[PDB]
Amino acid sequence: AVEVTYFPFDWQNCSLIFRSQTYNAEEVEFTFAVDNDGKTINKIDIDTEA
Amino acid sequence: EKIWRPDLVLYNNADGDFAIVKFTKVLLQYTGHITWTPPAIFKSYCEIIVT
Ligand SMILES: *[C@@H]1O[C@H](CO)[C@@H](O[C@@H]2O[C@H](CO)[C@@H](O[C@@H]3O[C@H](CO[C@H]4O[C@H](CO)[C@@H](O)[C@H](O)[C@@H]4O)[C@@H](O)[C@H](O[C@H]4O[C@H](CO)[C@@H](O)[C@H](O)[C@@H]4O)[C@@H]3O)[C@H](O)[C@H]2NC(C)=O)[C@H](O)[C@H]1NC(C)=O
Repeated sequence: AVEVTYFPFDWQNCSLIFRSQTYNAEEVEFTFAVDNDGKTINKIDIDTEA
Repeated sequence: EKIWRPDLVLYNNADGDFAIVKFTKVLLQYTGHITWTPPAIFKSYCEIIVT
């Protein structure tokens, strides 16, 4: 949903929501992957090569 | 796709799909109860009054 108020000098908040289509939380759960240092990557990963 | 299902159709479909095309998995309980919650995009005719 686009907040138009300050368009074209605007900033947006776009969601990406991922879930299992079949399984509930008791059957399949999620955790964030950890980096080479063991730090939780709780964000969209950005590889500079790609 | 492996089981009998009701053949639900959107009777007032305008130009989209008439029935479910996304055949997601069903949850089957030991009592024989089945829950099936497919997604769909419904394109339905609606008489628009523009007065
Ligand atoms: C970009 O968009 C995202 C998603 O919309 C925003 O993140 C959400 O922000 C809202 C606040 O605007 C968060 O909602 C708040 O969550 C607080 C924590 O409770 C939640 O988490 C616990 C975890 O155990 C749950 O049990 C609980 O049910 C909640 O899910 C609440 O304390 C806040 O309560 C306030 O609002 C409610 C009404 O909504 C009132 O009833 C309360 O009294 C109180 O005033 C609130 O619900 C939401 O959790 C965030 N989602 C996330 C982070 O995933 C970003 O903030 C946004 N970024 C921007 C705009 O910069």
